[PDB]
Amino acid sequence: SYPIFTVRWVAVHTLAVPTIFFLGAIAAMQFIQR
Amino acid sequence: TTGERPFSDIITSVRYWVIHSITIPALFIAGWLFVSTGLAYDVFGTPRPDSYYAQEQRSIPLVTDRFEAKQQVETFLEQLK
Amino acid sequence: ANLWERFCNWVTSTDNRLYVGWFGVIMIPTLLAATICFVIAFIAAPPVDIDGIREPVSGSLLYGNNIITGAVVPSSNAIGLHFYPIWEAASLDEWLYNGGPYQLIIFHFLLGASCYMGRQWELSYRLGMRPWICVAYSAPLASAFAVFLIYPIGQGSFSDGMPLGISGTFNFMIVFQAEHNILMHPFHQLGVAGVFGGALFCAMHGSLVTSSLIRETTETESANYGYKFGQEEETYNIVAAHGYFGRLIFQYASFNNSRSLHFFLAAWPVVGVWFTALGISTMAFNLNGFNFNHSVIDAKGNVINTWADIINRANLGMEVMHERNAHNFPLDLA
Amino acid sequence: RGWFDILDDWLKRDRFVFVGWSGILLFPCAYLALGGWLTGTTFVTSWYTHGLASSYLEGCNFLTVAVSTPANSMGHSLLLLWGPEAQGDFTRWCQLGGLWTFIALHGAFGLIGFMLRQFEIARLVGVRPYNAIAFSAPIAVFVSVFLIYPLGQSSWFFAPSFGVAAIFRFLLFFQGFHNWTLNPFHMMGVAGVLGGALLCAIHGATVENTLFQDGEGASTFRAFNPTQAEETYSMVTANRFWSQIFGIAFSNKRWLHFFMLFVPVTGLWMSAIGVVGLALNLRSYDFISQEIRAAEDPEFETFYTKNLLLNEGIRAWMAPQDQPHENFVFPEEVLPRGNAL
Amino acid sequence: AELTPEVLTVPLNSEGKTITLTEKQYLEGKRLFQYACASCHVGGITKTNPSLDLRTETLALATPPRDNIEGLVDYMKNPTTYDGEQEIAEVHPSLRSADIFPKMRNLTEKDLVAIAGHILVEPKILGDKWGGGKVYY
Amino acid sequence: METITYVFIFACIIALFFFAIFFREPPRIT
Amino acid sequence: ATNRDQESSGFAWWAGNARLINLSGKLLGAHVAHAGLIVFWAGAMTLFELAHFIPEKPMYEQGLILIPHIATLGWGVGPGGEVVDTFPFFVVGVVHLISSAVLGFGGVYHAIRGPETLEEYSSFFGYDWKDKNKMTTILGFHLIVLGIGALLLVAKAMFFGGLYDTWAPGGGDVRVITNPTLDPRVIFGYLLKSPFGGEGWIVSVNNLEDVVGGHIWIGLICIAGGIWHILTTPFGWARRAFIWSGEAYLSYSLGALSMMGFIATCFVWFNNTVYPSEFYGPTGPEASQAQAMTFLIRDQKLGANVGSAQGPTGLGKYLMRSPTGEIIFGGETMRFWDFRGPWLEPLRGPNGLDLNKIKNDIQPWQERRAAEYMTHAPLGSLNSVGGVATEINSVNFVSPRSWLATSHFVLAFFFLVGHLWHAGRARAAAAGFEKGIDRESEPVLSMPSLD
Ligand code: CLA
Ligand code: CLA
Ligand code: CLA
Ligand code: CLA
Ligand SMILES: CC1=C(/C=C/C(C)=C/C=C/C(C)=C/C=C/C=C(C)/C=C/C=C(C)/C=C/C2=C(C)CCCC2(C)C)C(C)(C)CCC1
Ligand SMILES: CC1=C(/C=C/C(C)=C/C=C/C(C)=C/C=C/C=C(C)/C=C/C=C(C)/C=C/C2=C(C)CCCC2(C)C)C(C)(C)CCC1
Ligand SMILES: CC1=C(/C=C/C(C)=C/C=C/C(C)=C/C=C/C=C(C)/C=C/C=C(C)/C=C/C2=C(C)CCCC2(C)C)C(C)(C)CCC1
Ligand code: OEX
Ligand SMILES: [Cl-]
Ligand SMILES: [Cl-]
Ligand SMILES: [Fe+2]
Repeated sequence: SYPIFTVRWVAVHTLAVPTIFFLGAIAAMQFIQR
Repeated sequence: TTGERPFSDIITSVRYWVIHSITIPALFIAGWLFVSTGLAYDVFGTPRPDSYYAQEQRSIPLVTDRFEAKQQVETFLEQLK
Repeated sequence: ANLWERFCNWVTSTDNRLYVGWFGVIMIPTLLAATICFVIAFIAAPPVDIDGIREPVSGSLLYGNNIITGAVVPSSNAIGLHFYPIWEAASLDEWLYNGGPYQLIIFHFLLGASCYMGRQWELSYRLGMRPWICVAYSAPLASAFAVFLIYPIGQGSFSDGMPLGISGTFNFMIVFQAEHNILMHPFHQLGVAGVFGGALFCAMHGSLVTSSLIRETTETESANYGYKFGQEEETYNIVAAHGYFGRLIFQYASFNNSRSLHFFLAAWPVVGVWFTALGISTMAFNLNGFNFNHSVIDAKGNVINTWADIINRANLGMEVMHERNAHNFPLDLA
Repeated sequence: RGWFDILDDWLKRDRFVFVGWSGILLFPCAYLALGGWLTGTTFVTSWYTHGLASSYLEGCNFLTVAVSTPANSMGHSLLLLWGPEAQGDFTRWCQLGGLWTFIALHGAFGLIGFMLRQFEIARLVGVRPYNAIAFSAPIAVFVSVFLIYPLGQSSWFFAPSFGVAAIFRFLLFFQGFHNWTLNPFHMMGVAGVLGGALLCAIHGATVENTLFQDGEGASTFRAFNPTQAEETYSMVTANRFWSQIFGIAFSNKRWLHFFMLFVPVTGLWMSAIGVVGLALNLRSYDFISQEIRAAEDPEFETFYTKNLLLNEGIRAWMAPQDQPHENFVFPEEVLPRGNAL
Repeated sequence: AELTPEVLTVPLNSEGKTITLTEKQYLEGKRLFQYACASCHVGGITKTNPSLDLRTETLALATPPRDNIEGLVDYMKNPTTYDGEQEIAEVHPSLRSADIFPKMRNLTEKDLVAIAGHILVEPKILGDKWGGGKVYY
Repeated sequence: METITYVFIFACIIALFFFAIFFREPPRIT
Repeated sequence: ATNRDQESSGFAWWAGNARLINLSGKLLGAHVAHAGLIVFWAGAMTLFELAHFIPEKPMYEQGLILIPHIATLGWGVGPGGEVVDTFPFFVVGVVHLISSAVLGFGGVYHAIRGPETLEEYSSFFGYDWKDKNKMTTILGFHLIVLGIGALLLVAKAMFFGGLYDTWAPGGGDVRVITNPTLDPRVIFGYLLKSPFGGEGWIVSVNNLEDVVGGHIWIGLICIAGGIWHILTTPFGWARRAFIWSGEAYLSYSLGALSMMGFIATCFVWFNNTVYPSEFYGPTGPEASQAQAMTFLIRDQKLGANVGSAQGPTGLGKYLMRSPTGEIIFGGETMRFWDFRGPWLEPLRGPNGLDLNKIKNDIQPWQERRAAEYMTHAPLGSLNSVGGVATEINSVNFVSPRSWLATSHFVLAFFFLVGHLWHAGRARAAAAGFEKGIDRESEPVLSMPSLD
């Protein structure tokens, strides 16, 4: 019926995977103290 | 209208959330660990709050050479150690 | 009919080359008075003591200015917000020295521009069309109110209103940045996105319609002659334009409804300019842009400068030099 | 036929995200330019190039983060990762500002690929390439500001840094040092941008208030069909309205939309020309006639002479921290100050 | 650099003895300084009298010398002019005049030592930026 | 000399407004 | 039910509240539910401010906007504006908050369970927008309610403790008003004053006698007007000059609220009588005038002759003349010479600031007040960093006057846009072309060409 892995699948995850990874890193930065 | 599976049918399916309720939090945790373990500092060379100045200095370790630039940065960091 | 009804028919007549209307009854005399005074002042007005410190600033062409440096100078700081018409001065010479023409021009202009907006509704009613064009014009109108009336009110003097000149405008922008940090204010940033985005969409909509024009002319003649004034058929293929732009990005990011597309073209720059007009109006009451000066410090307590601290060094340079002779006390509170 | 026509078929297939031959250049360069900026503004400092913090890791917010230019001692070096300055060291490459050239160079080629994408899709669809022609204005602006201008100066250091507050510093730098507001090429750019936004608002508002009643509901958006032949708004009523309100009005719909292209594109091209001048410090800083008169007559004052006093205050108070490689040491007694302040 | 005990070591009195503060006392004195003093003494200057700042060199030349914990705590109780000739409790916040300066009512003896310590530690960290004015911003 | 030049250019623009409005090409519906 | 769909009503989901123009029952529930939201915020915000309130510091250092309104009515404060009892602040918050549940219950009922139309239930509460008699009667009822509300302020000032008077001798105190100003030459004189500098229109009211006297007049006028509109119908000239529809009536009130919003902005920015500076902080002019007096006292104590001190421009460094001759403060604060304040008026004589009182009568409490107001000038950043835009982080302060002025100017502006939007549409809908131009009857096509 529908394919799972397409060019659209790749273009979506090339942006989504680092975005969530970056959001986790910046979230941890809010608890850094000098 | 093209050929791919519509987004509305994907994000509302059970199989999608069986996978992404694990991958999305895992990527979130991996980014957290990248900071909490201090790896982000060493990978990019970003100073820690205690690594901007020496204890009794108020001068900026500014790079002043082009081809000796790598050696000046390493000289600056050794002064803090 | 009697004389009054015949006059009412002429005022609201749709056959006049330029529509008058009841809003036009106020607009025409006030705009002529502001225009005539502005032309005379820009050419021949003597210097006026804007900052109330007996330091007259030359603004007119006959007194050594060019097009770029000429201005009608705002009224004296010693006047403040006081009403200063001609008949309140002992003579026209006193009136000219203290910046009288500035008040006459801005007051007649702001009123004539307000009736210009109402005139836009009135003709839309006489012609049987929808009436919201005047709503789009309220965005530039609100901006003129901010720099000519609202900001003087909050600061307490028309001497801090925007001058009527090219270089004088630049003086207004620089002092505003030092005393309010308007660049770091979200409303000006929304105004930049309104004017940048508006120019983008203007060229975008213009290029897409031009790209999808239906061939009606020869290579030895302008394509504009392919459209006749008043023709019923549309002159371009929106489906072809949608097919191109839909593939430039992705399908669902392109408009296929022309009414939805043209409403978006109106909403984006209008709303963005409303915000930047409200920015000047709220900064008139000293609710200024973000202040991140010395926000980043190290473990010992040394300040770690950011780009915001560099902006503050530039702001300090504007602050200590503006109106170099007008301050006697350490804080410039207005 | 050979593998070329086979690859050409696959690259031009109708998919959710069109690829094409231009995608081979566009997609990697646009992704690396975007990913370079997000990586730098999150983790990378500017401490050794500018003496500044500029990442979320250091405590900066969205307004203050930036990918800063390399140090002035680097000149116009390409700052290749394998180049003689970084010598393959990724960490040192970040600390010396290598991400700025990485973003600027990959970004420059990404813009080329996107403009080629506009050409490639227009040809396959069968429309005129006026959208690609219009995109020349953002390219000329990018090239003049981020490439031509620093190449004329001492180094990449004085190019604009990729950041919100850093661009603001760039704006103020051009006022105090270049008197950029006095430049008629910027003034023509201002008229093109502000004029473009005016045309955008007034055209969309005119169409939305001259619509034909093609439906029964109060929501007029539904009363349109993208395949209909008739116009959806009245050009005649719109022409009559503006002829009586403003005196003149459009009468040719094709000229109107080309004019909407012409105004913003020409405005940006004019300001790009002015920036090329400023690359060589070829400014329109002064009016000689004003300066001769003001020098001999201590009572001659205009808004022009008032603005130069402001530019002089900007330069003296900003330069030591903004140009730290110069070791500017300005004693307190030499700083230009007005009374009290 | 860090906030070492050497930085947190300030003179106790005008005789010679010193005292080493804790970083908790430093952060407490900073919060209390912003609560009851920064409205006039932000950055170590004085908005209503810029001729007198909070620099250690200025406090050392006051009469009595205010460059120590004991001098500052006594000033916060019975403030005087720069020459010690007139008491100015009616125009400067103090415990003696906490009836007309209600923010001084909540300050205990421990709080005064914390505020005094912050004033002496801060110039050791910021240098000429403490009490220097807008030139060093 | 400069003043006369500035005012002369401005006056020509005002005269052009007069002709562009009252002596325009009349829009005709074919 | 009714409508709740595009095809059934004609409006889209983003204009769905317009589907209630002809559904009087559900429309009543909307207004009553929204009324509950207003009383809820008033009660909740007061309790929030009370929980975060510290009596030892001034109100304007704590971001309070509602408690200063209660203190101005004379509750919880004593001489000098110092808080002496926080319980009245708690009572106001609880009563407003509890009352929101009653309005919320009625709003949800009338909009969900109640009848969608009231015209079939009761002929008294039912209404049609075209009924010029019923509309004026409903207007008259609410005019009476507004009239009694203004008399509640009078009864409080005259019979239930009084109001806080910043002009009272001794630095301010709560005072009962026994002689309200009833002279129409004084009350209506404010309406005829110029809105420009030195006059200020109604914003210049500087005594409680004029405030409470004006609310007596307004109270009677509203009650008289309410009785008028109940017993009468609009005349011929009024019914030919107005559009009579639901959206038109909304547009009229949008213009009114916008007008009142701009007036309130200036009121909180300039007036220090009904907005006492002890609670809201000093005004813009007040703080600028306080700086001049601060350094006047400073330099005179050092021996300077402030009367004869020539400044750099030639004007006096401390004292100069206004355009009409009054001795005023020097420097840029020359613009603010119309400022009047309880800490400054003891220094004024017939010709303005009296030099003999300046050299002999300045009191420590005046030097104290001027230093406090100078260092609390209504200037601050969006993230609440007090001081000029070039100040460093340290002081967490933004004056309540700046918050109240900026917020209500934004709201007033958008309501003016709301007036324009809804008034233009009301004209078009009443005439029959709000949905577009009829292709078979385009008016311009039947008009002669302009040239
Ligand atoms: C469309 C693809 C594309 C393009 C145009 C660029 C372009 C660029 N990149 Mg990028 N890059 C890309 C994809 C791309 N990149 C990808 C996918 C990655 C991830 C791995 C990177 C990772 C990357 C890094 C890490 C760096 C760059 C850098 C650069 C710049 C220097 C390039 C250079 O010196 O190469 C020289 C040119 C070539 C090597 C091409 C030669 C090909 C010829 C035609 C083959 C035939 C001749 C040849 C001699 C024969 C082959 C055999 C022989 C070698 C033995 C330039 C702007 C540098 C930079 O920005 O510095 C600031 C840098 O440090 N890139
Ligand atoms: C002040 C805000 C406000 C209020 C009071 C209303 C009120 C109303 N709108 Mg509107 N609306 C609003 C904002 C508001 N709207 C906004 C912002 C939008 C844009 C998104 C809309 C879009 C919209 C559309 C498109 C439509 C309405 C309709 C309605 C009616 C509801 C009909 C119904 O049965 O709902 C049923 C709703 C529910 C069953 C959901 C539950 C709602 C309840 C009331 C929540 C109560 C929560 C509360 C905590 C309970 C406390 C109880 C306690 C006091 C005891 C009602 C008169 C409809 C209408 O015209 O009806 C004829 C309609 O078609 N509205
Ligand atoms: C101004 C808003 C408003 C309006 C116009 C209406 C109008 C209506 N409601 Mg509604 N209602 C409201 C608010 C409102 N209500 C609120 C806030 C609630 C929540 C308690 C309700 C709860 C409610 C219910 C549960 C019902 C109605 C019903 C009705 C209808 C019959 C009313 C009747 O016969 O009068 C009756 C009038 C009275 C009994 C008068 C007594 C009420 C007063 C205010 C109390 C006494 C106060 C005292 C005099 C004040 C002393 C001074 C004090 C200020 C210190 C009518 C259409 C009924 C209906 O439509 O049936 C289908 C129905 O069943 N309403
Ligand atoms: C806010 C409450 C309110 C509202 C909405 C209305 C609404 C109405 N009243 Mg009513 N009225 C009210 C309160 C109210 N009234 C009160 C309290 C009283 C008692 C004093 C009256 C006494 C009253 C009488 C005696 C009459 C009305 C009439 C009317 C109708 C037409 C009014 C009109 O033309 O306005 C527009 C106003 C005008 C055209 C006249 C003003 C024209 C000048 C030139 C404009 C000046 C504007 C000014 C510059 C801006 C403000 C500045 C000012 C503060 C100095 C209308 C239904 C009339 C009617 O039809 O009878 C039922 C009528 O004859 N009213
Ligand atoms: C440089 C480099 C590179 C590359 C890298 C990359 C490619 C990266 C990427 C990266 C990425 C890719 C990242 C991402 C991130 C993201 C983020 C961080 C996001 C965020 C977001 C947010 C925050 C949002 C928000 C919002 C908005 C904006 C609006 C609406 C609302 C909201 C809230 C949602 C390599 C390897 C070649 C090597 C060499 C160097
Ligand atoms: C219709 C509708 C709507 C609307 C709704 C509304 C608007 C509602 C309202 C509601 C309301 C308006 C409610 C209210 C409530 C209230 C309450 C529920 C209260 C309670 C209270 C209490 C319980 C308290 C307690 C206390 C006390 C007494 C003391 C102190 C402590 C405390 C606080 C705990 C919507 C839009 C959603 C949707 C659509 C439809
Ligand atoms: C409380 C108080 C007071 C009093 C006040 C009063 C007594 C007021 C009054 C008020 C009033 C007594 C007001 C009035 C107003 C009016 C108006 C605002 C009007 C309007 C009008 C209109 C809007 C019109 C329009 C039109 C035209 C013109 C034409 C035709 C059409 C129409 C009708 C639309 C005082 C200050 C002593 C003190 C404080 C407190
Ligand atoms: O006037 Mn014109 O500019 Ca507003 O701050 Mn103050 O005053 Mn004056 O100095 Mn900055
Ligand atoms: Cl200036
Ligand atoms: Cl001053
Ligand atoms: Fe169009």
